[PDB]
Amino acid sequence: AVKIGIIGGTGLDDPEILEGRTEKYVDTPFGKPSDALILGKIKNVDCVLLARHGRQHTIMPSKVNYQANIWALKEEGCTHVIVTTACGSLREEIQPGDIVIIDQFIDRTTMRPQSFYDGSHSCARGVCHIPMAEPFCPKTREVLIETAKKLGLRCHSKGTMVTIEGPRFSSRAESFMFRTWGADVINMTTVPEVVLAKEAGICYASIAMATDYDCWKEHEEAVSVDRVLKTLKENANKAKSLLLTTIPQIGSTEWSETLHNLKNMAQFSVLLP
Amino acid sequence: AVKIGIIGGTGLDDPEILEGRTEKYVDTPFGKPSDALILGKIKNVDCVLLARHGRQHTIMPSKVNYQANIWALKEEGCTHVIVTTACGSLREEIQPGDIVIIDQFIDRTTMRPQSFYDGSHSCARGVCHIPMAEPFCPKTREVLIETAKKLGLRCHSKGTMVTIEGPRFSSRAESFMFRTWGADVINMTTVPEVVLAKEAGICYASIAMATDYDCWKEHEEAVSVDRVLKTLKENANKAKSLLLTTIPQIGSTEWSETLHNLKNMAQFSVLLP
Amino acid sequence: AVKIGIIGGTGLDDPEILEGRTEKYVDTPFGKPSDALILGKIKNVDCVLLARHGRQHTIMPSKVNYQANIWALKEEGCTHVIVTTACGSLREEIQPGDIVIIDQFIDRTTMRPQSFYDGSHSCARGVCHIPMAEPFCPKTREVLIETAKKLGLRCHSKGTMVTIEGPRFSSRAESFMFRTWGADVINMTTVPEVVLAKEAGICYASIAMATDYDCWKEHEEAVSVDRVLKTLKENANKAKSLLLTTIPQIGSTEWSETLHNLKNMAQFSVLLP
Ligand SMILES: CSC[C@H]1O[C@@H](n2ccc3c(N)ncnc32)[C@H](O)[C@@H]1O
Ligand SMILES: CSC[C@H]1O[C@@H](n2ccc3c(N)ncnc32)[C@H](O)[C@@H]1O
Ligand SMILES: CSC[C@H]1O[C@@H](n2ccc3c(N)ncnc32)[C@H](O)[C@@H]1O
Ligand SMILES: [Cl-]
Repeated sequence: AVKIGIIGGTGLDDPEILEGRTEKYVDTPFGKPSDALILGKIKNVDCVLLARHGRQHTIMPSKVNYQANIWALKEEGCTHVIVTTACGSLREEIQPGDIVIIDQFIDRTTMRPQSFYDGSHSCARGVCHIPMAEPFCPKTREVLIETAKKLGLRCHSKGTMVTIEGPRFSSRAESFMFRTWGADVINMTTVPEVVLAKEAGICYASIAMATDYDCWKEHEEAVSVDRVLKTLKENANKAKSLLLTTIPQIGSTEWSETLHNLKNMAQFSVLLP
Repeated sequence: AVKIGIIGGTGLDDPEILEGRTEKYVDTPFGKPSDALILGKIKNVDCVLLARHGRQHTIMPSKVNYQANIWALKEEGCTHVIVTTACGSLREEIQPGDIVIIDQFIDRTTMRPQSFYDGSHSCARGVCHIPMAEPFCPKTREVLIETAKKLGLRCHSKGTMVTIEGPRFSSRAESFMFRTWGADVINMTTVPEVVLAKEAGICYASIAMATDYDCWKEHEEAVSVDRVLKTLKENANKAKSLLLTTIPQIGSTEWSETLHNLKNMAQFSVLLP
Repeated sequence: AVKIGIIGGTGLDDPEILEGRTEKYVDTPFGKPSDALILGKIKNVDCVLLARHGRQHTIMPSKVNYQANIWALKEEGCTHVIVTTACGSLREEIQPGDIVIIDQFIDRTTMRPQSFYDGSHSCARGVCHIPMAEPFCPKTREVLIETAKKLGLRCHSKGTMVTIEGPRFSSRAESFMFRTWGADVINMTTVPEVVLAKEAGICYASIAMATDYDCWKEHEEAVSVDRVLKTLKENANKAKSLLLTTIPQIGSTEWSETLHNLKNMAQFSVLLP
């Protein structure tokens, strides 16, 4: 039995992807999620959709309640979380409209709670030091990659996401610097979403859609909100088709040992008194 | 009609630069500015002076109210902001006493609000993602550079400022590392002052005065407060003369299209519900 | 007259190192220390032991009260602080179980007060900009190094510690990146402990014990809590013997000029109104 949480990003949070939709507002020990949970199905697979920024895109990336979002999806019974994120490209070969099935991150965030085990909640007791060597679910990523190929979509099979605090975009000196560090794409939302999913023992994967080349091409036009939203309007259908085609394959794969190993990794990461 | 905000940094916030001075305490939706606004003139040009650290230098760089400072200058009608900042040199060729007309930054701050659009104020509604490819006003920088030359002052026509959280100085390992990232000078105040100015549609430029070589020369003597203040006492007159000579030239240049483009960039960076 | 504060880290905070032990709970202007102070002696040398994480290891590295810990040790009369810390190795030659007498740090923390001079306490008035070129006491480090040699222990005579916010471990992209920056070992606790010790005019040194290779060897097994605690159980005796043998040598060295110079550096780092 699998149940797929879907966290929709900028321009990529369309509830019409699910059949048999029911709105459910929930609460958590960390406050309210970004919006109502949307319960529904893709073919025979139970899904839960959540708009990262609220359905009106009213919440700034620093202030998104990552804890409540992941807690809510876990509590509703999600075994997997697949998300979409709009991002800047830091590599010539990653063109606007390309999908990147990211496998690493570099944290540049500063103001964000990254753990459920913050001492303030009986629900999560102790100190948790979650391993981050392999932040994204390899098996889910493999299915996404194979499915993107079956769909004929321009897709990158790996990539390192640098997550900045925002809400400002990067300076050119920062953009250049992130490239030297080995970052391939840039956003404001992967961290700590990925970290909290791991603490929850959830199989997490991310569909990153490149929308611009940030500003590391001095000669070329720099990123702006209008440029990002334009690219997403033109390419959103690709992420939608990828999710729609991927999720039924996830539903027919065997997951008990993968989920058992995540559960164990999460459990043994906790130091108790 | 131009009006020039001046934000004076460490050792470089002397109200006697303005003629016809009047003190004005103001409030903002983000709290009180660092000190009273000082209204005055340089030749025929209306100016507003503000001590970044208060006139007694009592406020630590992490706790400076960057939001209130920029909001106050905008509300008083400033079209431009030119600031002074004391900084460490990360490059042999940038000697103590040199001026650097910086054109880029790298953020190393952690605890600082960087946007007016924080959800908590009716004055600034929505989510703002300001572009930072070109953080400093090119036209103002050009006039500063040309004016420094006319004055015979040692001046660098570009430079990348790394802004650290402080209030501690950097370790030697950090100083070395910032050099590899492409930083040329180091301070505790450029970010988020520059970011907020951009959100306000203000033409912002910075006169950085090198006061020391930080600590990347192991063999040489490391930075300290006394070393910084000594260099500033010896060289403050240079920043004063540069401001006094620059501002009248700004006053006689045409600015409507430059200011229109900043206004547009700021306006279109805001996502509304 | 010397008095040695000992801050015990993960797996390395055993009160049985001291003779003639007395528990003393104290308060400070920054709140309660992590646990009771343990007053005692090593040979004729007065010591004060403090468990960084509390004696039950219940406090996460982000939430440790570094200010109260250092203030408490200073107030009890400590001239020196020697600490233990568990860390990941970022260098092939630094093997699990090796000691590293670190001499530099790179800060990657985000949420942490790093100064006593935060404006909120009459006890520490003004703005303090402490120099960090030489964060660790050279004379104490020399004695630690010589003593490790006399004990036949695998020991590294220098090293750069990167301190991450945690409580998560690093991603592989982060681990790789820290190596390119020149970090040799990785933990969650050196900063701001070292910074506050310097502001207090205390001779501070750190015994870092490598417990794992973080995750920069993709082919090899990644760090986890169980792996860390296992290595510490096997090697804790080494840190204990090093402290026991080092402290009496510290007690018979002359320290007045070293301590005078730290006192002066701390005092002159403060800007008053
Ligand atoms: C609405 S544009 C900004 C949003 O899109 C993402 N985004 C897109 C491009 C981009 C970039 N070049 N740098 C940082 N974030 C970016 C961020 O995660 C943020 O929530
Ligand atoms: C009073 S010395 C510290 C002040 O001077 C600036 N400054 C000067 C030199 C320097 C350095 N080497 N590193 C960081 N900040 C520095 C900072 O912005 C801070 O407000
Ligand atoms: C209980 S394992 C985590 C604790 O050990 C330290 N530690 C050990 C190994 C390690 C690593 N590879 N990265 C970061 N911190 C680490 C940290 O300072 C933290 O308090
Ligand atoms: Cl960083």
